[PDB]
Amino acid sequence: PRSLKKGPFIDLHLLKKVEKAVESGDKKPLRTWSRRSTIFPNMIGLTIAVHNGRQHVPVFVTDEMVGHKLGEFAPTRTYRGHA
Amino acid sequence: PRRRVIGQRKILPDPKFGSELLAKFVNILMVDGKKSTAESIVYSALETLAQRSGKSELEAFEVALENVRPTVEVKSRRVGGSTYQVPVEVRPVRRNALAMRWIVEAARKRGDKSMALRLANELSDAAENKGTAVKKREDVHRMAEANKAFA
Amino acid sequence: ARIAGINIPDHKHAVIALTSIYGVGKTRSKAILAAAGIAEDVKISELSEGQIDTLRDEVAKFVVEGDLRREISMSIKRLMDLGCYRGLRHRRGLPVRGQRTKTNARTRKGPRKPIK
Amino acid sequence: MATYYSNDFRAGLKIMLDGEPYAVEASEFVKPGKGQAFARVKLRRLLTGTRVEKTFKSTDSAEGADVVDMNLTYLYNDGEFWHFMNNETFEQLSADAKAIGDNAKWLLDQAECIVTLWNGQPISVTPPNFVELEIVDTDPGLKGDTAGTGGKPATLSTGAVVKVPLFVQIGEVIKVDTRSGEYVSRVK
Amino acid sequence: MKKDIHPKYEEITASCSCGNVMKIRSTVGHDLNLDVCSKCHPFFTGKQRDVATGGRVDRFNKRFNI
RNA sequence: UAGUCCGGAUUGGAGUCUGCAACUCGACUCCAUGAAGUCGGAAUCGCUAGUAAUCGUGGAUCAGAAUGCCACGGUGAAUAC
RNA sequence: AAUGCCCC
RNA sequence: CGGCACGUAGCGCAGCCUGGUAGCGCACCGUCAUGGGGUGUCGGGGGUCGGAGGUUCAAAUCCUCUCGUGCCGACCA
Ligand SMILES: [Mg+2]
Ligand SMILES: [Mg+2]
Ligand SMILES: [Mg+2]
Ligand SMILES: [Mg+2]
Ligand SMILES: [Mg+2]
Ligand SMILES: [Mg+2]
Ligand SMILES: [Mg+2]
Ligand SMILES: [Mg+2]
Ligand SMILES: [Mg+2]
Ligand SMILES: [Mg+2]
Ligand SMILES: [Mg+2]
Ligand SMILES: [Mg+2]
Ligand SMILES: [Mg+2]
Ligand SMILES: [Mg+2]
Ligand SMILES: [Mg+2]
Repeated sequence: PRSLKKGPFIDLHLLKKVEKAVESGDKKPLRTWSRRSTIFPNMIGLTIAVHNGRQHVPVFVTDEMVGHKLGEFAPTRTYRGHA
Repeated sequence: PRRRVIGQRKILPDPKFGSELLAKFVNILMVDGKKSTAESIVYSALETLAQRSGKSELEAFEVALENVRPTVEVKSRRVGGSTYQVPVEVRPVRRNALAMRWIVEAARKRGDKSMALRLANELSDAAENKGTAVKKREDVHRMAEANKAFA
Repeated sequence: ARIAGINIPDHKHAVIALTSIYGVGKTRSKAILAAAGIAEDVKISELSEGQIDTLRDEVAKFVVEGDLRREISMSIKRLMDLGCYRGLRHRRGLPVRGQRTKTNARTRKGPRKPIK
Repeated sequence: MATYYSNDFRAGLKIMLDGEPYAVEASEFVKPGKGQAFARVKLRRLLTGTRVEKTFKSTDSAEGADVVDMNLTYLYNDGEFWHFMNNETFEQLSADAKAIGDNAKWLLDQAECIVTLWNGQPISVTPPNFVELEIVDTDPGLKGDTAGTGGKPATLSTGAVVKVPLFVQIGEVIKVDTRSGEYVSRVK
Repeated sequence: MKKDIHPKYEEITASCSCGNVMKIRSTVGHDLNLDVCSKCHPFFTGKQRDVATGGRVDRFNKRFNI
């Protein structure tokens, strides 16, 4: 986990995008690629299409997701089973 | 080895009594190169043995070894389709060394509390002709006796 | 010999005795004994009842079996419902902290299941 | 001792013909056109254990016998006799040398072995198919130059001799099949 | 109540850490020491601390903010 | 003399550091948790003296990332008919 | 002087 | 047609009499040995009794009916 004194990390393009979203009050799927950003309270309720390699998986941010990072919710390998 | 006979290396006598064979015994007992630990163990066991026995540590140890020592032992050869078991007499130094080894192994086997206590019980029982070490001596003599037909 | 809803062994020293509680290890136990002014060499046998009541006070100041397992399970369940990576990992029963799974995952995968 | 007629008994019955218990193993009834009916029974002499062949006449017939088998459990041997017991009646019983022929080396103690008793008296004991036994004597196997499996002769705590692979030494319990007299596994 | 059948059953004192003494008839034989009785059990002041609901966004904004 | 004051795997929570950035995938720390394991089947490996065995230390690579690799010393044996 | 088959 | 004795793991057989557990050999799976294959050694897994209805506390087993496969003769006219 990142050091505490540094504060939580987030990409500035994602920051500007989510500010634009919350000021437009529009439910558009926010496409992104930053699986390293940390989910912020200002994103609760937003539908973020985050990258996983192949394509963009849509995640709906809930009150609980405020700690994790978008990579937690974009799974990146596909495993069905061995038989 | 194939080519040469070799000379034996010298061992300094034990510090407390100054005896080559007790030095050999503590060496045999040692593991991991913890000579100090082996020495503490063997001297504690020797102290309590002398207590139980009366007579001094040297003669107590010597009678235990006299009881555990083998005279003739066996070796296998696999002559034809059936393997053999040839009884060959045991040269002194070897009988002493493997007697000490049998004793320390019986001690490791015995389940008492401490290693010193195990070794002490083992030495006393061997001095009085009992215990797995002297039983192994019996078994060695018995095999050899059985296969005496070979020479 | 009975604290925080568990019976405690009565001959072992107080530190180990309190570690026998779920939610109290060695350092937490030493903290308990210090805060209650009880020595460590003493066993639960030969210990007055007011002392054991102080011990109960301290262990209640901490969080223990009932509350602890409820917290643990609620957290695990929160993960598994969130459905984050740790969530899927918990649900499928594989190492969560990032260990390898190509081999050597037997603590999470139990004994080996031969292919048939 | 209800008398049994030839075209009546199928396999399993224990007929008593000629002062001797038997056991019908198989039987073929024939009713040809124009002649007396008969049965070709594949009998089994129940004392020496040899299979006899008897063509019986519809009419020709024999009394039954009290030959029965159930699960007794071996207890002990003393002199020339072997004693066994039931687990549902706990009735004591004693056999003799004849009954235990070549199964002496297979029974140890507490083995649950089927026995055939006749006249309320055993005549033949069947050792459990697999018995766990310990080896009294072996030659320490040395691979030497062996290129094939080799095998090794090994006496057992009951006298028997079996070929054990190479490693079984002394004091190791093995498993042998009484039926074939052969090593199956070294029971750890 | 038959005579020799049933076990002994006498008045026994029960003292807890709540500071309440209780005269009870029971089969315990000797006296009795309690750790928790009814009136002291954390059952009426525990329904919140034994659940510990909390809130993650509150935890986060307390941890740090803009 | 106990699955233990052995063993530390696994997991929960909380942190430090490097680095734009530790989700996938770092290392380490604190609290709790305390699996398997009670000496290892057939088979198999290294070693003849400061050697084996055991105990620590350093270096290269490298921001971070070794139980690997390359070195260093401490204790220090058995046996070779 | 037990066993020891074969290599497109 | 009857009577009759079978139907049990991939194959071949036990068990069933005398109700409570399904066993044996080969095969099959994974090591080991070997330059590699085999023989061999060490370990593992697999069926629920052709089907249905009864008796029973409970049926592979006892009854009865069905399906399938073998064997015997279905003769004097
Ligand atoms: Mg003796
Ligand atoms: Mg011995
Ligand atoms: Mg800890
Ligand atoms: Mg890793
Ligand atoms: Mg132990
Ligand atoms: Mg480091
Ligand atoms: Mg265990
Ligand atoms: Mg080598
Ligand atoms: Mg050399
Ligand atoms: Mg090292
Ligand atoms: Mg190092
Ligand atoms: Mg460096
Ligand atoms: Mg060194
Ligand atoms: Mg060929
Ligand atoms: Mg006519």
